[PDB]
Amino acid sequence: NQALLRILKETEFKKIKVLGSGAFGTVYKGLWIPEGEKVKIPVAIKELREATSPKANKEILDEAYVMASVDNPHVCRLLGICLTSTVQLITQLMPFGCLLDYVREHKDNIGSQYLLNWCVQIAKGMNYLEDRRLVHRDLAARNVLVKTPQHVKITDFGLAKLLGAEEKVPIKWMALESILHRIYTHQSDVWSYGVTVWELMTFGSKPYDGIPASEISSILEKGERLPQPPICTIDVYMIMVKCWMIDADSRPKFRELIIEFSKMARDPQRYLVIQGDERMHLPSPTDSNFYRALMDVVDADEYLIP
Ligand SMILES: O=C(Nc1nccs1)[C@@H](c1ncn2c1CCC2)N1Cc2c(cc(C#Cc3ccc(CN4CCC(CO)CC4)cc3)cc2C(F)(F)F)C1=O
Repeated sequence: NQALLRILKETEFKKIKVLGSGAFGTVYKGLWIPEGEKVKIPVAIKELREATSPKANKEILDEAYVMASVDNPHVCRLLGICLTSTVQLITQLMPFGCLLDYVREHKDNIGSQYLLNWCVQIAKGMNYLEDRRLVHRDLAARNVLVKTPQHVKITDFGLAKLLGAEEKVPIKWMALESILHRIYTHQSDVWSYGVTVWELMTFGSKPYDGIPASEISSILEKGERLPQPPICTIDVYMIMVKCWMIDADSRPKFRELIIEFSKMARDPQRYLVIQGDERMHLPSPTDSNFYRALMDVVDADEYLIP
């Protein structure tokens, strides 16, 4: 089968364990065993919470092909779909988990080089989506996955539109115009990018923690923003603050964020002030708890050598 979006039979994959139980579905660790091909590919399987009509299923398939068409090292591709009473979505298993949990878990061994490199990687992935004319609408550190500690990828950019974001909800990541008027653009994704950077620089703080979602548009209109993370120089904070300008056309563009964070990544200790920075190290595959705790098969990347 050479289809870009594989249509899977239930016999071709198995849910082995639960990973995560999220707003719109449950994600499982499993194996994809493509019929006749005698090979087992570690995958994540998301099973949607609600049963869908044959009408829901048509809109899902059309969007699914877009999600299987992306080809960028910083973007998670949809490998396949299975349409039964439930919809199941299959992707490569990202065996270090999401970046939000990763920065909370490793908050004492993450140095300036890693944080700035992730900022670059996320900006490159978002710029690739902008080139595909795709608005994410739900960018957050929970939706960035860790392939290796050195390399992260954007996911879950195919949800918000189909779930009705643009018609009559991650308020604390949303641009003011998204809250007020359901306007979603690459420039509203820049706002979410700024909040995602804030989550990384705070080692996974909750934005506006304990502030009611219903009060966020008012505090944004009064000019209040997320506070400067303790490790950040004013050079890095000013990038975040520029992502949260009310004028969406004045916010940085992803291609400008790639250039500026790439510059900072060349001299990372100038731009982030982390005690113990120089001596910091993160578990490899072999050493990682999280890694062995998924895995211990052919990796999706090997199998798909086009
Ligand atoms: O698959 C996904 N995540 C995974 N993680 C692990 C394994 S798979 C993520 C995702 N997005 C981008 N990517 C990924 C993975 C790789 C890259 N996706 C793609 C994805 C998801 C959801 C839906 C959905 C839905 C849905 C639609 C209509 C109703 C009914 N409602 C219509 C609207 C009406 C209100 O107007 C009310 C009723 C219900 C649901 C579709 C897709 C897509 F695009 F593939 F078709 C989803 O989450």
